[PDB]
Amino acid sequence: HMGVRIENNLFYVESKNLSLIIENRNGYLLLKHLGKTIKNYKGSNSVYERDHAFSGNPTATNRTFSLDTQRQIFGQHGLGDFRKPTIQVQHSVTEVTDFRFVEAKILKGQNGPQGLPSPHSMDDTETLVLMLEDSKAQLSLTLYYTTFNNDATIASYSKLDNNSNQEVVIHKDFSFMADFPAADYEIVTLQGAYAREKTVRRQQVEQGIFSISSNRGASGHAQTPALLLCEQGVTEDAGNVFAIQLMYSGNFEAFVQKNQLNEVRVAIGINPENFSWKLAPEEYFETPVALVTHSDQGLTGISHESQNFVLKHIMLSEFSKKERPILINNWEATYFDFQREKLLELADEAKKVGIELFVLDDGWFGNRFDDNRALGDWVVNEEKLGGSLESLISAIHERGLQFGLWLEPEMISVDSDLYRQHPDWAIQVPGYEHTYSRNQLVLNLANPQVVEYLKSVLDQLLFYHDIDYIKWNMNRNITKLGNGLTYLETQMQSHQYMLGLYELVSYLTEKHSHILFESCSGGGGRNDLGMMRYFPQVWASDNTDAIARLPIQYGSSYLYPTISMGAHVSAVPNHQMGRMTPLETRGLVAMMGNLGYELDLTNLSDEEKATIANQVNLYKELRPVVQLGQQYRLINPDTVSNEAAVQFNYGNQTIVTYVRVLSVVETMETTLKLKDLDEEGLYKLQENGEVYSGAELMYAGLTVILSQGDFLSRQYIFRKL
Amino acid sequence: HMGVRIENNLFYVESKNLSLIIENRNGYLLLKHLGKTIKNYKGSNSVYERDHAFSGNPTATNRTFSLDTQRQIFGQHGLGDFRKPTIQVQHSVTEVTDFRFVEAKILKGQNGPQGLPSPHSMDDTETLVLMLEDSKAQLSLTLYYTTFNNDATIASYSKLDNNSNQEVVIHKDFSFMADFPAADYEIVTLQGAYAREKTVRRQQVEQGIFSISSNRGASGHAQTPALL
Amino acid sequence: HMGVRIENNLFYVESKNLSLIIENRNGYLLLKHLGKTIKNYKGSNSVYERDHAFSGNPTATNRTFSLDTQRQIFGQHGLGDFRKPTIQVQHSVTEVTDFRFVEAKILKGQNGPQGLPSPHSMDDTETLVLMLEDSKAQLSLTLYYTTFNNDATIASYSKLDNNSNQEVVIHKDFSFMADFPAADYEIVTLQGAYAREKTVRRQQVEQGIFSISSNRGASGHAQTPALLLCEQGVTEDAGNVFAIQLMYSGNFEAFVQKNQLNEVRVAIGINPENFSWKLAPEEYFETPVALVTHSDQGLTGISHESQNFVLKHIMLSEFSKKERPILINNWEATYFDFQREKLLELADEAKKVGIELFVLDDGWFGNRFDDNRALGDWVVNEEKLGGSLESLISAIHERGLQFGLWLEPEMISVDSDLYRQHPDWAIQVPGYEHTYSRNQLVLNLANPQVVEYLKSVLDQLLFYHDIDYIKWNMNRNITKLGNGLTYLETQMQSHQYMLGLYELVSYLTEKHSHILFESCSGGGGRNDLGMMRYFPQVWASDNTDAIARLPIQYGSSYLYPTISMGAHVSAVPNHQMGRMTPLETRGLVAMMGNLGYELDLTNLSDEEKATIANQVNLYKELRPVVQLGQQYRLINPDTVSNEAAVQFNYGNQTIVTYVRVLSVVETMETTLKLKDLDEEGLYKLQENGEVYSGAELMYAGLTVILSQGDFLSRQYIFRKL
Ligand SMILES: OC[C@H]1O[C@H](O[C@@H]2[C@@H](O)[C@@H](O)O[C@H](CO)[C@@H]2O)[C@H](O)[C@@H](O)[C@H]1O
Ligand SMILES: OC[C@H]1O[C@H](O[C@@H]2[C@@H](O)[C@@H](O)O[C@H](CO)[C@@H]2O)[C@H](O)[C@@H](O)[C@H]1O
Ligand SMILES: OC[C@H]1O[C@H](O[C@@H]2[C@@H](O)[C@@H](O)O[C@H](CO)[C@@H]2O)[C@H](O)[C@@H](O)[C@H]1O
Ligand SMILES: OC[C@H]1O[C@H](O[C@@H]2[C@@H](O)[C@H](O)O[C@H](CO)[C@@H]2O)[C@H](O)[C@@H](O)[C@H]1O
Ligand SMILES: OC[C@H]1O[C@H](O[C@@H]2[C@@H](O)[C@H](O)O[C@H](CO)[C@@H]2O)[C@H](O)[C@@H](O)[C@H]1O
Repeated sequence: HMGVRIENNLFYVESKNLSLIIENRNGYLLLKHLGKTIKNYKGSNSVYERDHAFSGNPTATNRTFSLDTQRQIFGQHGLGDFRKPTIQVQHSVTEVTDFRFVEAKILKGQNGPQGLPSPHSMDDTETLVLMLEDSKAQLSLTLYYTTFNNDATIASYSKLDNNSNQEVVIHKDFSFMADFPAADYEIVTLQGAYAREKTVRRQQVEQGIFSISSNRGASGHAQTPALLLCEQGVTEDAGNVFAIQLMYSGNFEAFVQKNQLNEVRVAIGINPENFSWKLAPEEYFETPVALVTHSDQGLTGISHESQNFVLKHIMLSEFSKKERPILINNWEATYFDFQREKLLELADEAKKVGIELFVLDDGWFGNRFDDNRALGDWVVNEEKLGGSLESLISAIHERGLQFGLWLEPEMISVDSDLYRQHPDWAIQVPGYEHTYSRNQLVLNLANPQVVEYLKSVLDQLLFYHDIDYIKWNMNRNITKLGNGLTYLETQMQSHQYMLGLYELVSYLTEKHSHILFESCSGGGGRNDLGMMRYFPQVWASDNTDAIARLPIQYGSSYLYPTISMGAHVSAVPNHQMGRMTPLETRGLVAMMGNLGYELDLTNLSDEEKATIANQVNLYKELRPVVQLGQQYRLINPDTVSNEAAVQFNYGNQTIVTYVRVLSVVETMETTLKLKDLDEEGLYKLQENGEVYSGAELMYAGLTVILSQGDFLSRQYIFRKL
Repeated sequence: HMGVRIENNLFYVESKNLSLIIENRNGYLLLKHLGKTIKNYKGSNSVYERDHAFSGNPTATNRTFSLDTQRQIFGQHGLGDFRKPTIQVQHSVTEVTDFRFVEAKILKGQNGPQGLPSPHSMDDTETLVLMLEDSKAQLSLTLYYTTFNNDATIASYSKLDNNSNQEVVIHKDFSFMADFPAADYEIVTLQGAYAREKTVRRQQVEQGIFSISSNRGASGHAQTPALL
Repeated sequence: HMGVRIENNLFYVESKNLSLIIENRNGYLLLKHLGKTIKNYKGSNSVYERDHAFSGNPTATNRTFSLDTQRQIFGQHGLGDFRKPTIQVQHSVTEVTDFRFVEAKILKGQNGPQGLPSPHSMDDTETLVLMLEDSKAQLSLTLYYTTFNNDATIASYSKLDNNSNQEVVIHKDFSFMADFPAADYEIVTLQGAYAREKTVRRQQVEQGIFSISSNRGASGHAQTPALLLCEQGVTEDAGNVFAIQLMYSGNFEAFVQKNQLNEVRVAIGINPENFSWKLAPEEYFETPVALVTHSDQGLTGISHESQNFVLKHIMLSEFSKKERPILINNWEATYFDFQREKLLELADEAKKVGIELFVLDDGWFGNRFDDNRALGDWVVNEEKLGGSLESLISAIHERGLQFGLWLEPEMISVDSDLYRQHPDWAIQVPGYEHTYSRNQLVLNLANPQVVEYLKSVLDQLLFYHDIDYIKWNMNRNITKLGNGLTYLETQMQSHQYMLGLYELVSYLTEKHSHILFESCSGGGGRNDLGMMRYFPQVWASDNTDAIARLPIQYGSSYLYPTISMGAHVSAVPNHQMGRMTPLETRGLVAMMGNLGYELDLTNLSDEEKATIANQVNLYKELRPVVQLGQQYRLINPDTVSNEAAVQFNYGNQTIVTYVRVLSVVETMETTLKLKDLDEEGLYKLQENGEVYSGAELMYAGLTVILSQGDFLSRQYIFRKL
């Protein structure tokens, strides 16, 4: 049985194959167990209470009880625990609180923080409600833990109520924390950089504090809101992993602290940097949702658990199991230099090769002839489009293609009518020059007038035009915070910006629910689970190099389903890397993702056109396997590997893609073994017609043969008989 | 020769076998070299200035100058550098400052922060005084770097003056910072515990942030104020 | 289905969950697969045949077939393969052979090399017989591979027949070889030293050749005839392991070679060093049996597979499931300084504490008052024993104890009547002084007169005396080889020594099958599967320190069952380490093995006596769990670990022993999780009466609490309800 149970002083939060067991000890909440299901928990792994030097106590006479040494589910500073705190509220002359458990409730079905992205499809869930109070400060903190009956994930968030007669200020308020017992641990995170997104990083947990964080106002290219605490020696196939993740797209921190006793604290939430939150009497603050996910089946186990939870409970139901259109995007194809003739000719070529959707990228609005002006001016450039957008769309529709359109609503150019009319709408500090980034500024979405304006302009665009798809961009990070009437309002504006964004995108995605919205932030600059609540695919990276895409796709699909992961076949030499790669390899690499095209089809040879038509035909066949199937990493593209290989299973279809980076000589061929087949199953390999048992493919494997050369690839396609 | 030298837009802080060479670039202070003595420094290891995506700029038209990518000796938040800041002062409705170099002085002999433990036997020392101002906020930040003639050590501290007509609040103010060029590095620290003090720890520098800290009101058994 | 199958040009050798699939390619035998079961093998992992530079060919015109690049099951030198060979026979002017497959047969039921220890209980086995011939040299090589229906092990050996009209000389003849595909591999071996036996070593496979070997004439303290080739990243719980082992107790080699293409060869057999073997026309040579064992369940998987195979098919049926007596041995207790009074008084004390068997150690024979004389003179010293051995034995029997006796049959002292009568019986070289070791010499057991003499003297000792147990010692290694009438006979004498030993011990153990024979060689100097065919327990180490015993027991039980592993509680300060350890810890450590006692019980306090009586009572209870149960390593004692923990399961009994080496301070308690329990099972912990689900014990685990101090231990005893 799954759900929530209250049994004497234990609370059991029971998801599928994952339990959190909390003990109420005289108002203090102790983490007894987080991990595989245990019923009738007795306490075999309880903390041994002893006098630990310099670890102090809530009472004078009992030296062996200390919040410095108890395992907890939230952290305070000032009561004897010196580990990093996760709740810290200023009230009167102090930022000491002492929240004590008073009452527990259980909810059933949907719930979550208002104004923030949270799980859906929650009918078969229960939520533990732990009501804590600080009687002196007259504050309440309420913790929520939600079970899921179909996934090894628990969701968490909290609400802080000010029940006092004075203003209070939240300084720290994370979404999840767990104290894990001293043991050897490794951590996996996804970091990297622009054009190197979601680089998989693994390291040993060491004494001290390790953290990843964004202070950019977006989660960022260089860190993902995820931290995987792993059993020493974890592999793809074996060992315990706990993934903590955050459904938030602004400033966040994830940290792991190893203290003086070798104990380990992990937490994730809103970054303390650039954050404070004023609460007037009777006001409350709810944190974004955190997730804790578990597998005992290594890193592939955690990928599957995380992907499944995302597909079922985050990504929009309307799209989570819907094959996504193969698109053409004109950006790398033309940049800003296009007009109607060029567009329809590209559309003609796209239709001939069987592409499904035509996306008009940057440059269609205002006087956007380059990237130095016009953001904020969402007026159609009818001169450039050679008539109305309506007439363009009709043209695209009549050629048999869906129509998509680029927006960047959060941004404003100094050189724009919007800025001329409302210069105060930009994020800025009185008496300081702007800081520029791609020669543009960020709109203050903490300003309700800004949100109202964007809802209006965009609702107008979407209702008056037959648009099938939106690409929602965001091309710089936030500087010069000073739009508040007070310092505290400025400290709130980064989170209020996010609330404004979510109000905006939840409104539009809900009001226009037939439209496929793809998120973007110079590629993967905001590829997190907050955005994926509303945008069921993401432009994974501006780097469209087939080879540079290998580690990027590795990371981008590590916790997120492949279906989310936009990938385009682009021109050579590649625009980012300056590299020639075979068209075959560009195709096979993009086909490990959500396939599209981004090159000038009108300038290709007849042969290159035929190749792309063949690629499109192939992917129409593989699309369900890739987008709806189960992903298995076989060879990981990292810093030292010269190879990449990824398998997908879906019913009677099994495919495997193999890529080799550098040509090798006098080196024995790799043996590549498949996973998760029926030993007794019979698998017919398309290329040679041979039938192999699943046992053979899994335990003997394929001798991988290639010619001489860099960046070569091949694909194996099997049908189970 | 050891001591402090000011030469066009370079400042040389020269201790025995250790130099800090700082460049004034239009009010921004750049760390050019920290390490073994170099005279007549030309800039072989200067940062190559290019357009780095999402690294923003103090002017609209120059995309290749960014405090996100320049090596510095103190860190601010809000001007395009997103690395962890080491000075952050709230004033009026903001905690954005933009301290710009205005003037350099050189002291000889003893000096240090009042009320805090500082080096003694300083007769053969010189101190570089880098006076920075935020004209809008009406704040001064003054950086001090002191040479020693008999040791490969440089000492540092700073003073922040409120020259405005309103209260201001310091939120962050570290004593030393250096941006080192991308390379492979390890770190050594002394941590441990009560009855296990100053345990020597060594690890690889990894992407992200590693820290040791005390919030105990004392430096503590489990971490020493040192990082190698 | 298991057994052997011949299907066109494939041969399938099918044990439980392990298959060897060999292809006959025009007389050459190719290793197609060794690993998990595959039926209907097609060849997905076949070698890709290409022209590899400097890899030559059996025909002029086909450059892509080369024995330098094909994966094989035996290795020759001179036909284009430059990997280390495993068969090399001199004939006429050459040591080039070219053995070609001619015919295959299948046997059922028992078979093995004559004169060498081989598996028993073989009714449900089949043996593939691969008959190879070199027509020019007129030699036959016949390879045997045997399946087992109840274990993931295949056994192998070969026979070489000289069918020519001239003498031939074998230079190399290993017992097993496999070419494994290029991949990342680690190897585990057991090495160490005297008083540090079976130290577990793990390392990466590197280009070049790694080997362990003995040239000592015994397998030796410092290397065990075992090599585990492991999947990169193997753990206790997960990953593929292939263990190759040799049932031989003389000179051996195991090697792993990584060649120029990254391919990996492994082999084990008689060491080429100190070996040559002359065959006259019509003579044949059979190699010792090698074993290849597989698990995909990590290192605990391989331990279980290896232990099970040993228990079922090597260790004597009469003893493999028989609880072994708790003994007292007087060696550390008295050394050579004893007589009848002392012996019976020790026997009295042993009986009071419930000990079962009394073993009389060195010094009872000839004029053996120290270790400088009398080896070879197996005459009872009736003066020292205060009457006949018969009268001593009766005395011991009447006190309720079984009687055991020390022998060292393979050795002779210069100062002995045996040496005075037959100086030529010693291993020696004409015209060279002896090399001495513990001031004794080795008997030439290659001399049939020596074997006849020992059979006679010992048969006499055993038939005329009511002995329940023998401790068979061997206290030096072999030097000064030169007893041959020719150089070639000398080159044969080390292997003939072993044949002589096995003839001797198979005879006596068979003719006196009620007697428990424990093997010994200054502790673990010859603790291998050759000896374990006849001697169902072994003195694991002269090091009886509780703490030094930790890594020793780790290694000694790594591939061999716990029941084999002699372990004695001894006096403090310990005689080897100069160390004080708690009597409790000495007890608990020895109780992880086959328990006995080796200290002067007559000199203990009343309290120390009561403690030992308590230990004996406890072990009488734990003995089936330890000796007959399943072993699970929980914390391994290695160079860096400060801890050791080992679990045993047997029906409704689960025990766990924990030892900490150095005292620690301000360090959080270890969390120790149990393995292989029923999640839903209820487990009652004896010490506190608490009942824990198996899920709790396995997934939460025990907080391990100890006082301050070095070398402390504790045991947890559970009963499943
Ligand atoms: O749910 C826990 C809190 O409930 C009460 O306040 C809530 C408030 O948080 C918000 O949900 O608005 C509703 C509307 O009725 C309630 O006022 C308590 O005041 C808090 O102390 C806390 O228990
Ligand atoms: O030294 C740099 C600063 O100097 C001036 O102020 C100092 C003040 O810091 C303190 O040292 O007290 C002395 C006493 O005269 C001076 O007032 C400037 O006001 C600062 O702006 C700054 O330049
Ligand atoms: O079993 C393979 C060999 O069989 C023949 O010789 C055997 C010999 O090895 C030994 O087993 O003694 C028996 C007794 O009859 C046989 O002679 C062949 O001579 C060998 O060539 C080889 O086939
Ligand atoms: O402007 C259209 C373009 O926007 C985003 O990419 C850009 C990139 O082309 C430019 O070189 O740099 C900025 C940041 O400096 C952005 O990363 C989209 O990601 C891209 O797909 C395209 O739509
Ligand atoms: O002599 C009896 C003794 O023989 C073996 O051990 C000895 C050891 O006591 C002595 O110190 O060294 C030699 C080698 O130099 C042997 O290792 C047995 O192993 C021991 O149990 C005892 O029976």
